[PDB]
Amino acid sequence: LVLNCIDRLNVYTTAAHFAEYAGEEAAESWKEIVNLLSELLASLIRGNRANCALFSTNLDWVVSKLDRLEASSGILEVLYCVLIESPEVLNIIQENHIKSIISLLDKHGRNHKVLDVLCSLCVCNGVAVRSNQDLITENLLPGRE
Amino acid sequence: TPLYNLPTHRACNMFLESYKAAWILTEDHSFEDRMIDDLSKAGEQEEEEKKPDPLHQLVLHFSRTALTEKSKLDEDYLYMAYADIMAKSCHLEEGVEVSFEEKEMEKQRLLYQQSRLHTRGAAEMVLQMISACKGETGAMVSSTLKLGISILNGGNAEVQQKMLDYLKDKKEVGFFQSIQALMQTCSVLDLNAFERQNKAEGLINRQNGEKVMADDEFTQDLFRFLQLLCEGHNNDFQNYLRTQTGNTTTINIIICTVDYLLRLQESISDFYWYYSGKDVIEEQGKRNFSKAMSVAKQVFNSLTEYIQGP
Amino acid sequence: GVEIETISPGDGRTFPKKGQTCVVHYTGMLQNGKKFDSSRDRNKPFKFRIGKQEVIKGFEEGAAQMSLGQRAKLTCTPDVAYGATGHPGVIPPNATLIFDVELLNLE
Amino acid sequence: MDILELSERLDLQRFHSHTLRLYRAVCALGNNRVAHALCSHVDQAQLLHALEDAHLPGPLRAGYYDLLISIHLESACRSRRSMLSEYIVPLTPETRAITLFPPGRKGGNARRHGLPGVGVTTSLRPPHHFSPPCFVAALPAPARLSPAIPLEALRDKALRMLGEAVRDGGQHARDPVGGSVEFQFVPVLKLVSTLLVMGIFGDEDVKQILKMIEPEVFTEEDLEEGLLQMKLPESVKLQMCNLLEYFCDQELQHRVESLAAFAERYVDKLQANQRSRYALLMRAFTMSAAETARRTREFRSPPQEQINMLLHFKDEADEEDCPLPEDIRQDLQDFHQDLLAHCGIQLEEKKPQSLQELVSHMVVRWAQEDYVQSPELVRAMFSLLHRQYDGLGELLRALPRAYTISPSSVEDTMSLLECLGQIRSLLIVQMGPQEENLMIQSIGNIMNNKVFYQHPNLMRALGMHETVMEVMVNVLGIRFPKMVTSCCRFLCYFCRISRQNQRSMFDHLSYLLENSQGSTPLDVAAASVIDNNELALALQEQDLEKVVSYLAGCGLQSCPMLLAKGYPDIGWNPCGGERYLDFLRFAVFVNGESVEENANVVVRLLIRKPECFGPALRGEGGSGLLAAIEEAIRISEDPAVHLGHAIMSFYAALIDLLGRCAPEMHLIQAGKGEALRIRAILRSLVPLDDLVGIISLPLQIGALVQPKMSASFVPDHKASMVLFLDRVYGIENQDFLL
Repeated sequence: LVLNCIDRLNVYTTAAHFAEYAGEEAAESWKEIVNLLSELLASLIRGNRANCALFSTNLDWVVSKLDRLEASSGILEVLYCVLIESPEVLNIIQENHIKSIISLLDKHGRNHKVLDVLCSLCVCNGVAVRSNQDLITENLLPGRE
Repeated sequence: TPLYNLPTHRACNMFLESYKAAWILTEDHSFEDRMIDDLSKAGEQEEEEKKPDPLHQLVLHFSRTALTEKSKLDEDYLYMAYADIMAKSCHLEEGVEVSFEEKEMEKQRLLYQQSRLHTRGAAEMVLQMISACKGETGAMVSSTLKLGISILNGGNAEVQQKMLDYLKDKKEVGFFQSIQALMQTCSVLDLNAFERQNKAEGLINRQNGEKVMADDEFTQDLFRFLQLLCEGHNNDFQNYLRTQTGNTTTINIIICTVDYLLRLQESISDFYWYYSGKDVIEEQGKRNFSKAMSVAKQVFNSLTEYIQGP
Repeated sequence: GVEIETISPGDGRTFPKKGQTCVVHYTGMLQNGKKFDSSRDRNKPFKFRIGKQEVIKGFEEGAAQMSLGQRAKLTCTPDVAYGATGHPGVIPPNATLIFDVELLNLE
Repeated sequence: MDILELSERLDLQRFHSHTLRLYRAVCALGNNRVAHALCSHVDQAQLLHALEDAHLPGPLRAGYYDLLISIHLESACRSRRSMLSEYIVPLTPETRAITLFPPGRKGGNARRHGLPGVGVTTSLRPPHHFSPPCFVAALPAPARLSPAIPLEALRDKALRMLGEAVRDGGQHARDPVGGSVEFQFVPVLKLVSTLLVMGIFGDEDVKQILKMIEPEVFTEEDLEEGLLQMKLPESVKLQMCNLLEYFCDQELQHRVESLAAFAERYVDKLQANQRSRYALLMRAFTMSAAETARRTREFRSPPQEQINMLLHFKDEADEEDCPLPEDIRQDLQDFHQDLLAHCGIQLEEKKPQSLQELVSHMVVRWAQEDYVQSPELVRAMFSLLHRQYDGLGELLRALPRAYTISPSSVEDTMSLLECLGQIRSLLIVQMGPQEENLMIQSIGNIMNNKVFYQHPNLMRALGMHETVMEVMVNVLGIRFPKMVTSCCRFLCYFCRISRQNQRSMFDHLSYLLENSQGSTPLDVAAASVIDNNELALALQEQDLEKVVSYLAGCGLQSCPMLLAKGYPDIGWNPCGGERYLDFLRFAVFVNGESVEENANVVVRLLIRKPECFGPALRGEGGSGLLAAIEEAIRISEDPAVHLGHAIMSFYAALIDLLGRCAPEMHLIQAGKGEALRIRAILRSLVPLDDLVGIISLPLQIGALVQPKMSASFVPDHKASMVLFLDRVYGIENQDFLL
């Protein structure tokens, strides 16, 4: 239900571009409701291994919803919780997810939580995932920008 | 001449094994009581509100380890060694001369030894470990049942009161569930394995008599703990073992005890039926008969303790 | 290709020959001003042989035309060095290298 | 900007600290390629400068120290730590020269144990094999090594910094390095401990470290107070506990090595004495009654039984029962007393004079002073205290991992150890093609080693089979099919080396059977019980029931794997049935005889599930044995693995198993009504006419066109028929003609 609400609210890109369909009174509260939905989504799975394992199927949706400029603050926390609690979604992460995370770091400024997300990506619960390590090394280190 | 004319390394290895098996295994080691005495002294060359002597810190650490919620209890060698140390600090030191003075002095010494560590939360620790074992047998619960027996030796009213208060305060089902599971996993006299063991002994098996029962010591320890739970005619704990008002479910450990007794009686009857034809029972049959009768005696004593103190 | 220049003159008559160990002190950098590797920070010289390359082609060609201490600035273009495959965490795929090398080989 | 400017800029400091954390995490767990690549970003000079920077912020200082460690020393320290748990002391002359270093050492009066961690040791540990970093080399991965740093200069620098920090911590300065005592001591203590485990520090450096830790006790016989006498937080106390644990481990290893060194001399003396005794028995002693009691009771027992009773000299003082001269017993008792004195169980406000007393007093003082909150420090302190109080038990537990070898096999066992360490290092890496190839090559190199089949006890002590089984558990719980075949081949070869290896591998039979072309876990399970009467008798009923259920399932439902390739579609798969029946033939037939219980139970389970007998011997509508064989023959010459041969192979294997389960003749002739009941069940299962017809099938024999063995009838099928006929039916006068 929260996923459906977020999808319906996030169809419109901004709070003014085709977001006044409900009226000018609801334009200002759209961002607040989106942020509240993201925070509730983060809280519903924060620390619950079973919930994170069940929610891992929406990894592509979570990664795609990371470039909304208003939902990033909650979607990043959701992704971090999913990666920390259930370290099995690491194996099903391709290079495009890492590239999207690096693009988020480049576009949203120097954030210290993107680095934590990358660190969670690098190493599993005791086994080293060399694919993610090499992908991050090749996509981040050589360009000293 | 198989001893010499051999490579020196092979003889060295054999000598190492024999020497370790024959000489290094000293009995006393004179360290079980000394460690507990040293850890029980607080504020040495210094100094209530602050946490007292290291023994209580260690007990609290093990209680925290047991309290962490998880689906399985890991095998902790440190807990095994330290629980054995605490158990031997009381049981190994205090498990013709029937004078009142000597007997009462022994009783007071045992009471002081048990109070040295049951006032530091060991009674809670034993219950928490038994509950966290989830009814799975092993060396994790063998060292806990023995420690609980050592603390409860002689029928301590204070320890029984503390355990019952903890059980009635937590109101968490699972301790008696684990007890019931452990009782259900107890073995009986097996006739199918007896013939296989007889054939194996008549040409290694790496042991002797390790397939008939192989856990009679654990069964005796479990039933001794159950009996000592209500040794001093503890009416409250005798009622708790039957119906748990606070808990949402009742297990009725007494019925489990009588069921295991019935199973053991059936096994003994089958053994007698097998040995009816022969005139003289051989040594190996007598060993199994004695090792089953000891467990039967322990179960009978535990059943008596449920009734005495009407 | 190689675009060797001169920083400090050498001797001009002791060029390295085939089957010799060339000892050099080099500082590498991209064509951006960003240094990626140097040998002086490791406090040890770099030794390599001609005909047993074990180095990029541009470095070997640049070190070929030296004479006992001639500091040079070699410009190793693509398809002469690591090339399109590049180096993970090290030079990007399509980038040329500039080396500040000094042939201090003592034979 | 200056990196020291981050002290007041807290926004960039967090980002740089997490960047260093990312650098460590990317190259974590033996990723030496990324470790080599990171040297281009964080050079050696930068790390060395940051090590000595006294104005760096605490988080940045700790991050740089941990980055240097995780880049240059992590994998090698992990390998050395893994190897430190096992002792393999060769019989080299320096090992012989090694003494106990007891309280009564070379220079002493039975009072001083010496200094732990300094001396001579001979336990075999492979080197580190570092490689220099270079980004100008030509591009060519065969196990890339860690980047190389000068270890001597690093060790000297670390010692100098630790001494400077110890000296500066006594003055109670208001501006500690890194802003706190923890940020001043923990980053350098971690490096010191890592280099100590690496075995880089020399004897003089070890003595210097011991003096710095506690100069009152660790000196050679208000003034430079040691680390243990200062007021340190819990983070520094954890590192101190690790540092002391290293010295305790060194003392235990020294004790084990000294015990082996004494064992060499005692074995030599005992061999000489026994040779002299046998010479006396042979040349002399011709007047008694052959001395059969003094000969058959000592020189006829196995050498293991010739050494256990020979060690019953003392500990009772009244039961010798051994031909041991008194002086030899006195020497061994003197060594035993010295060993007991070393273990702190000697003597049948003073400052401590030994490591055990100092550690125990320090732990008790730490726990008494403050209520420790961090669980890790509490656990470490109590584990150290337990080890110090009880040393004899620690030696007893460490003894089974101790082994003695001749100096002529050191070169081979070093390669074997290196391969085992490669396996252990690869055990913590996500499964992949390059990793699979490397581990397969290492397993093959372990196989080809001559040590592997010469010291099976050493192989079992190292737990090699457990490591390889953990690898198989990881890969199985499909992907990487070649790896499981290599693993099962290694386990199968390991099982046949010795009886003890097979007994040890038998304990995992349930897991091996549950997870059931190349080698298979079923092959390992079969090889773990083959030709072992004691193991066969100990086999559990549920183990056979699982195989029976698998056989029923495979017989009832055909595997679609063969249907995927070009093959006719049928409702029953014979290949799986034959494979499952192969295992059961080893659990009922051992050394030519038959085990009664296993045969009875497998017969009962087989008859209670008729589907295991195939589509011919099931019941109503069955074609019969002759019809099934003829149908398979007819299938063999038309397109309709090569199907048709397996059809007869499955029936032949089933009949062979049924014949092998038949009761013995003397069982039948000596009553045993259950034997005749089983024989009657087998009799009614299949008639004599079927067997006689089966043996009567004809066979097929430019050059002559010989039919392919794998796509035609083979007399090996008739061999099962003949065996079954012999073992139940027999011939007296009737069938002996036709």
